[PDB]
Amino acid sequence: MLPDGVADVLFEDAHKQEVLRHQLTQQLITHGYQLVSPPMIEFTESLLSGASEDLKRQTFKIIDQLTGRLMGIRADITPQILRIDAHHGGDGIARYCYAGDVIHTLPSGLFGSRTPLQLGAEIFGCESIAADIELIDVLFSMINSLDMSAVLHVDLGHVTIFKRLAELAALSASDTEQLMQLYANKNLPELKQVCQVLPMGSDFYTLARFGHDIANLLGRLSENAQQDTKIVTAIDELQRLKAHLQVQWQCAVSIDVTELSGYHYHTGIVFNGYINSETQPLVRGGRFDPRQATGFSMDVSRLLAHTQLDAPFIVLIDYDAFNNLDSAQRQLLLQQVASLRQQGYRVTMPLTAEDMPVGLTHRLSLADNQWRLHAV
Amino acid sequence: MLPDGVADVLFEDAHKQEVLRHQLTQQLITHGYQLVSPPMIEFTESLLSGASEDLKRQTFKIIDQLTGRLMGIRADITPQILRIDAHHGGDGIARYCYAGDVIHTLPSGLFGSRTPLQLGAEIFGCESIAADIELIDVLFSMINSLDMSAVLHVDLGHVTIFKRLAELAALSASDTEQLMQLYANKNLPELKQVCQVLPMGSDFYTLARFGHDIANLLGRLSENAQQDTKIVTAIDELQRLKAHLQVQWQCAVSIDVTELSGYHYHTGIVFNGYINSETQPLVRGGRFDGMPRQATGFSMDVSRLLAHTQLDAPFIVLIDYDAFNNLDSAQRQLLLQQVASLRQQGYRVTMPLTAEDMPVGLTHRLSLADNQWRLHAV
Amino acid sequence: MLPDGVADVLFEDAHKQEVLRHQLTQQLITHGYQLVSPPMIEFTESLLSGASEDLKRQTFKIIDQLTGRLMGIRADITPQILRIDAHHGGDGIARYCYAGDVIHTLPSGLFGSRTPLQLGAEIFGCESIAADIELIDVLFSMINSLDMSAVLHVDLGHVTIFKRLAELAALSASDTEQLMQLYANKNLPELKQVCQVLPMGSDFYTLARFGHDIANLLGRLSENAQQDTKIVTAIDELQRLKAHLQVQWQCAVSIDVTELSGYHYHTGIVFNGYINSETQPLVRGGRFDGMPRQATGFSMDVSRLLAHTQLDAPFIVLIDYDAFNNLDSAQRQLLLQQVASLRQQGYRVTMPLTAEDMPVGLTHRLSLADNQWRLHAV
Amino acid sequence: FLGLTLALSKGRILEETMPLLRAAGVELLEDPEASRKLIFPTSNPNVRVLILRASDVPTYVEHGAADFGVAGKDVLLEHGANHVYELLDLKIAQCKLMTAGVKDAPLPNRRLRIATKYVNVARAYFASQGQQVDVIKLYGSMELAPLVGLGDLIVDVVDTGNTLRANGLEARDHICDVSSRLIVNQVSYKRKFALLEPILDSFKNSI
Amino acid sequence: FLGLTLALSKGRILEETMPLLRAAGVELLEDPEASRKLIFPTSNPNVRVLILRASDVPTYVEHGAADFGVAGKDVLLEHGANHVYELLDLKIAQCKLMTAGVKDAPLPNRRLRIATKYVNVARAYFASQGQQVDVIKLYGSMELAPLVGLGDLIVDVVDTGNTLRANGLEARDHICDVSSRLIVNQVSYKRKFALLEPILDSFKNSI
Ligand SMILES: N=c1c2ncn([C@@H]3O[C@H](COP(=O)(O)OP(=O)(O)OP(=O)(O)O)[C@@H](O)[C@H]3O)c2ncn1[C@@H]1O[C@H](COP(=O)(O)O)[C@@H](O)[C@H]1O
Ligand SMILES: N=c1c2ncn([C@@H]3O[C@H](COP(=O)(O)OP(=O)(O)OP(=O)(O)O)[C@@H](O)[C@H]3O)c2ncn1[C@@H]1O[C@H](COP(=O)(O)O)[C@@H](O)[C@H]1O
Ligand SMILES: [Cl-]
Ligand SMILES: [Cl-]
Ligand SMILES: [Cl-]
Ligand SMILES: [Cl-]
Ligand SMILES: [Mg+2]
Ligand SMILES: [Mg+2]
Repeated sequence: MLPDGVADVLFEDAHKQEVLRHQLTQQLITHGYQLVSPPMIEFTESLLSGASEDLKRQTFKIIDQLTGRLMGIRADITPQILRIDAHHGGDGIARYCYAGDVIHTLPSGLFGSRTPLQLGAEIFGCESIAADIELIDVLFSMINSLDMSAVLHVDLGHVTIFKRLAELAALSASDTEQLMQLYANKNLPELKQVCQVLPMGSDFYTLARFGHDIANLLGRLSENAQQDTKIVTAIDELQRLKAHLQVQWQCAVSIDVTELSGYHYHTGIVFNGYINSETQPLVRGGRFDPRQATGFSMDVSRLLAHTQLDAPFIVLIDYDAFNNLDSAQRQLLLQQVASLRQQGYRVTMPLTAEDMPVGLTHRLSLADNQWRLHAV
Repeated sequence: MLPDGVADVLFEDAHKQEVLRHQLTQQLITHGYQLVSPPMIEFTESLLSGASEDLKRQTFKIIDQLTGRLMGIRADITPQILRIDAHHGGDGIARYCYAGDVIHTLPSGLFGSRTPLQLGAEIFGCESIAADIELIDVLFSMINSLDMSAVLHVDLGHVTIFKRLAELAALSASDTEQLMQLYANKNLPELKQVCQVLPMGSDFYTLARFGHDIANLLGRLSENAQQDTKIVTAIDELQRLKAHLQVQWQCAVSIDVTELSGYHYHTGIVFNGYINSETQPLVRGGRFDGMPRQATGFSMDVSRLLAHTQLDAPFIVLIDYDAFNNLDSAQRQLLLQQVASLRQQGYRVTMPLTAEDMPVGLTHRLSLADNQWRLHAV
Repeated sequence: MLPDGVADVLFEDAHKQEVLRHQLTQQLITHGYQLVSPPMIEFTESLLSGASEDLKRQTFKIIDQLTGRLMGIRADITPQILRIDAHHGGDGIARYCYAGDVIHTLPSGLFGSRTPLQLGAEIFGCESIAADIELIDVLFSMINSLDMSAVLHVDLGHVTIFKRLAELAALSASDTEQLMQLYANKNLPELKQVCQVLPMGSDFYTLARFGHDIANLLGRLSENAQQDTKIVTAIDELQRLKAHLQVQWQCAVSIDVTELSGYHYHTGIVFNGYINSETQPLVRGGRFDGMPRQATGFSMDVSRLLAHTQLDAPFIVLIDYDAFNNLDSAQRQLLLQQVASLRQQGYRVTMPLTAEDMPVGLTHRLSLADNQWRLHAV
Repeated sequence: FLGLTLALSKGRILEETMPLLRAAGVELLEDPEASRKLIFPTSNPNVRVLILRASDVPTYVEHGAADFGVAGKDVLLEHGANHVYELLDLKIAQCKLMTAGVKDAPLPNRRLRIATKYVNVARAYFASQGQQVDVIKLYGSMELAPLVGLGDLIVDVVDTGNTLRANGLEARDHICDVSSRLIVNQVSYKRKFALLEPILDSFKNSI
Repeated sequence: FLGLTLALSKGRILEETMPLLRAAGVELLEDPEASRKLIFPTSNPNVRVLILRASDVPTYVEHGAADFGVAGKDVLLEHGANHVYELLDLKIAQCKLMTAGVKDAPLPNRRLRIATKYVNVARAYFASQGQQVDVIKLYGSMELAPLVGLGDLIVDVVDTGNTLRANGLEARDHICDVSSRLIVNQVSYKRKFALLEPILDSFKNSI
C-alpha cells in the first residue's frame, strides 16, 4: 500500500509516460528552449527564496548531515529556473524548458497526485505580449501533437486588475484577504454585502459579477478605474490573447479576473488549461517576476489517460528451435534479432520452454532454414 | 551554492542526459524488459522491508501529514521492483527495467553524487546462470551503443564460496568479521597468520592468494570444500560468465572471490563494471533474494556516462527578424512549413520576438536571399 | 584542383598527423624496432627486385638524368627494408620500423588515397609464431594508445593451407586460378560443382564452407591433408594467434583460410585489421620472404587514423599589441620569459606585428591588468 | 532503411528476374513501367527494390547504395567488378558478346577502328588477339556505325543474330558468353548475411 | 612522475620508518629538517617521498596524490580509512589511545565534556560505553584542557604516561593499541603492483 496521492506508473503506461516526456521535451528543444535539469534537492535558502507560504508548506524538509543545514525536496521547478537564469541568462531573452519529478506534502486538489512529473517552458527578458503569444503557440503545438480526443478549455485571468483596484481603493490586508476568499468561492450575495461598505466597492462586485464579459468590462468600471493606465492595458491583453486563442487555435476561452491563486508570484496575465471537465487545471501558466518572465507547466502523468500509442510488437523466439542451432546459426539469428530490436520490436530470448512475455503478439519460428514472424 | 554531491545538469549536458535516459530505456524495452516507474516516496514499511543498515542510513525520512506515518525518499529502486514483482509478477519468469532519480544522505565515493539517475534491469524467477548471461548481453549491447573510447573493466565475484567455507569451517561471527576486514584490505600476511589457527584455514588463505586464477581454484581447495556442491557450482558459474564476457563481448575480466561488499543482500554471483581508472563502479550487479524467488539484476548512474559520451553538435538556427516581418501571409505560411520540417529533423529553430532575440550557441541563420530561404553558417 | 586520391592535410589535421606520426614511431622504437628512413626514389633494380606485377604497375617511373637509368617513386617501403636488412641485418634477429610517404599510380579502394603516409614494423630472422605474436602486441599497444571509440576487427588467414592442398592435389594453374576466383567471390554453389570433379575436391570445398571454424578445421580435412606437416602447423598458428588476440587484447577475430590476396608475396599467416565497416583494411600484415631468411611485418596509412582520433583543443594566445609596446625593456624581458614558458608547455603564442595581427582560432588573449599579465578567454 | 536494398536492371533482364524473386520471398506490388516511382516496396517488408539502368547496377552495389543486385555479365566485365562479390550465375538473359562487321567486307590494311559501348572489353579482347585497335565510344545503335563508316567492326551483345543480319552485318569472333549475375556489396555480405542467406538459397534452388 | 609516491608522517613516526625503508630499496638523499623541500628523491629512482603532517597522510593517499604511505592507526581511525587499503601493521611508533582526567578528581554528575583531537574516536568510544558526551575539538596540548576547566576528560595518545603524570593527570580507560600502518591507494594497488610488491615484501621481512 502506497501513501495517498502516490501511485506506481507501470508497464505500458510507463512506456507511454517515457514517450510523452521525451517527445514533449524534444519539441520544446526544437522551438529553441534550452533544456535544464536541476536537482531534486537544494538548501532551502535557494529553493524557497521568495516562496509563498503555500509553497513552503508544500515542500518536504530534510537535514544535510554534512553541514547540519536544512534542505528541501522540490515541490516546484520554476524557482530553480530563476536561479539558473540569474547565473547564466544575461540581460537579453532566454528560453528554458524542463521535465522532472516534484514532491508535494499534501495533494493540490481533491484526489490529486503528490508526485507529479512536472514539464514546462519559460521565457525571460521580454515584456511584450508576443512572448505570451509564443508560449501559447508552443503549448498548443505540443497538445495537438498528442492526438487527443479530449478537449482543452482555457480560462484567462489577470491579477493586475484586482491589484490596481486594491491600490486605488486603499484596501487593508484583511479586506484584501476577505475579498479573495469570497472571489475564490464566488460568494456573490456576501460579496454584494461587503462591497456596500468598502471604498470603490461596486468595482470589486463588478469583477466577480461581470468579469466574464471582457469586451464590456472597462465600461462597467468606475471613472477612477477607467482612468488607470494599468487596468486598461490588462483588460486589453486579455482581449488580445482571447482573440489569438479563438482564431489561431479554435480554442474555447473563458475569462475570470477574480482568479487570484498565486497572488504572491503572478504579476499579470494568468492561464489555466482544463482537460474535459476535470477540476484541477492540466496546464497552469502566466507572467511572474527587474526581469520579465512568463511560462507554463503541466503534470505529464495526467496525459496518460488521454493518449494512446500504437500497439507494441511483442515477440518470443522458439526455445526448442533456438537450442537446436549450431554456433554460426545462433550468431545469424542474433544478428536478425538485433535488427528487429533496432526497428522497435520487443524480442525475448527465452530462458526456458515456459518463458513467455506479457502481451505476446508474435512468435519468431524456424521453418526450412528461415526465421519468420507469425502472429499468435 | 548547492549541497555537496548535488549539481545542476545544464544545457547540452541536460540534452545528452535526456537522450541517454531515453535511448537506454528503449533498448531495455526491446530486450523484453517491462518498464516500471515507481514513486520517489513510500512508507518505510515497504521501502525498507528487509533493507541493510547501510540502505536505512542512506534513506532520508519524512513524515506523511495525512496519516502521521514515516516515509522515505528512495535511495534505491530495487526494493520497489520486489514490491511490484510480488503483486504483478506471478511464479514464472518476469523481467523489469527502470530509470529514476534516487537520493542518498551521504555520497558513496570521494566527491560522489547524492542524486544519481539510477537506471537498471532485473530478472526474477530463473535460477540458471543463463539469466545472468542474458543480463550481461543486455548491459553490453547498451554499453556498445554509447560508442565510448573509455574502456569498461569487469570484476566478477561470488559470495557463496566464502559463505559455504564459513559454514563448513563453523566460523564464529567475530572470525567471519575479521576475515572480511582482512580480505577488504588485502592484508595477506596477517591473513596468513590468522588462518594457521582457524579450522579449514588454508582454504580462507587460498581464496585471497589464488582466487584470481579461477580455472585452478577448485583444485587448490581442501577435499571437504571440493565435495561441497555449492562451492563447485559457484566456481563453475564464475568460469561460465568469464568465458562469455571475453568471447562474446571482448571484455577484460578479473575474478575476486574475496569481494564481499553487500554480504547482506548478495546471494551468489556479483558483477562490478569499472570505467577507466575511476574508483567507484559504474555498474553494480548480481544475484539477490527476490522474496523462495530468484532474482538477478544490475544498475548504474546514467549521469556518470555524461563525461564519456558525445552527441553530434546541434544545429541552432535563428530566423531573420526583419525579413520575416516583410513577408505577406502566404510567404509566412511557406516559411513556417519549412521551419516545421527543420524541427522534425531535430534543428533547433528560434522564431525571434525582437531584432535582438539571439539563441545561445547560434550556428546558423535562416535568411532570405532572392525569394529563397536558405541556411547560412555564422 | 588536386588529382583524385590526393588531398592537402591542413591545420589541426596536419598537427594531429604530425603528433600521430611522431608518437607511433617513438612507441615502435621503445619496443626495440630500429627506425630507418629510406629515400622516396631508387633505381628500379633494387626498388622492384622480386616485386609482384601489381607493385610494378603501382610504381611511378622516372629517368635518372645523371646515368640515364630508370628509377621509381616508391609505392611500398617493405622492399627497401629488405635491401637494408641484407646489408646491415646479419643472420640473427633484426627489427625495423619506418614511417614515410609512398605514391601509388592508382588508388586501391573507391576514393582511396594515392599518397598514404605508410607506417610499419618488421621482424627478420625468426621462424617462430612468437615473432608474429610480438608484432600483434606492438600493433595493439599502438592502437590502444590512440584512445579511439572506433572498433578494430581482425581477420586472420594463412595462405599455406591452400598452397599445400594445391600441391598434394596436383592442381594445374588454371584450376588454381579458378578456385581463387571462386574463393574471392564466395561462389559456394559453383565451387561445390567444380570440386566434385577435382582431386581432393572436398578439401577445397571444406576450406570455403568450414574454414571459419578453425578449432575443428583439421578434423574436417582428408587423411592425406591431416598427415601433411605444413597444414597441421598452419592451422595451429591460426589457433595460437586467435587465442592471443581474444585473451590478451579483447579483439574480435574472424578466420578466413580462403583469403588469398597477395598469393605472390605472402608465405604464411596473414592479418587484416578493419576499422568499423570501412572496406579497405587499416592494417595489412603477415609472413613474407626476407631474402633463406624469415620475415614478418605489418603496415598502415597513418592518414586514415585522422578521422578516428582526437587531440585536446589547442590554446591559441595573442599578446596585446598596444600593452606590449607600452612596456619598458625590463617589462618586455619579463613578458618574453613568461611567453617562453607558455610555449614550452605547448601554448601557441603569437607576438603581434600590428594591431590587426590575429591568429586563426584565437582562444585567449594575454592582457595586462594592474601590472599583471594574465590569460583571459575570448 | 534497415532491410536489404535490391538493385534490378530495367529492360531485358527484369523480365526473366521476376520468376526468381517470386520463388524467394520477394515480389513487386506495383509495376515498373506504369509507375513513375524510383523505390519499390515488395511482399517481403525487409526487401526494397530499385529499378535502374543495367549499366548503373554495379555502381549502386559497389558503393553500398544497394546491398545486392542483378546485373549482366557484359556490364560487369566492362565496369570492372573489383569491389563486389559475384555470388551466383543466375543463367538468365543469356547472350554472347561478339565482334561484327559488314557482310563479306574485307578488313582494311590499318589499325581496326572499333565502335562499341564495351570499350574496356573490346580493348581487352583485341589485346588478347595481339591486335592494336582504335576504340570509339558509343551508347546506342551499334549496328549503324559500320554502315556510315564510323568504324570497321563493332562489339555488341548478340542473341539470335537477327539485328545484325537485318542491317547487313555478320558476326565475326566470339568474345564470351553472357548471363545475368547476382552481385553483393562486400560490407552487406558480412553485416546482413542473415537477411541474405534465405534469398540466396532460393535463387540457387530456382536453377 | 611515473614511479611511486610515498607519503611519510613528519615527526615521531619518521624516525622509526627510516630503517624499514633502507632495508627495502629506499633511502632519502637529503634530510627532512635541514632542507625546506617538499618532494624528496630517494636511492630508488622509481620512488619519490613526501614528508607530511601525520594527519594529512591518509588524505594524500586516498585522493591518489600519494600511491602509498605510513600513517598512525590513531590518525586512520579518526580520519575513517574508507577509501584505502590497510595492507600491513608495521609495529612501529607504538602507543595507546586512552582517556585521562585530573588525578583522583571525581566525575561530575552531568554529560562528560571531552577535550580531544580525536573527536570521532572519542564519540565512538564513549558511545560503545553507552555514555553521552559533549566533545570539544582541540589541535594541541591536550594535557592543559582539564587543568583550566575546558573539559572533564581528554582523549590522547599515551606511551609512557609521563606527560600525563607531569601535568597532574592520570589515565582512566584504555581505548585501543596504536601503531603506524602501511596504507595504499585502491587504484595504485591495481595499476602499480609490480613496483609495490618488492617494497611490500621487504617491509614484511623487516618484522
Ligand atoms: N539480345 C540482347 C540481349 N540479350 C540479353 N541481354 C542483356 O540485357 C542487358 C541490356 O538490357 P536492355 O534491354 O535494357 O539494353 P538494350 O536493349 O541494349 O538498350 P536499351 O535501349 O534498352 O537501353 C545486357 O546487359 C545483356 O546482359 C541483351 N541485351 C541487349 N540485346 C540486344 O537485343 C537485340 C536482339 O538481338 P538478336 O537476338 O541478336 O537480334 C540486339 O540489339 C541485342 O544487342
Ligand atoms: N607518545 C606519543 C606517540 N607515540 C607514538 N606516536 C605516533 O606519532 C604520531 C604523531 O606524531 P607527532 O610526533 O608529529 O605528533 P605530536 O608530537 O602529537 O604533535 P606535534 O607537535 O609533533 O605536531 C601519532 O599519530 C602516533 O601514531 C605518538 N604521538 C604523540 N605522542 C605524544 O608524545 C608524548 C609522550 O608521551 P608519554 O610517553 O606518555 O609521556 C605525549 O605528549 C604523547 O601524546
Ligand atoms: Cl546508482
Ligand atoms: Cl599504406
Ligand atoms: Cl551472322
Ligand atoms: Cl597514569
Ligand atoms: Mg539496486
Ligand atoms: Mg608493405
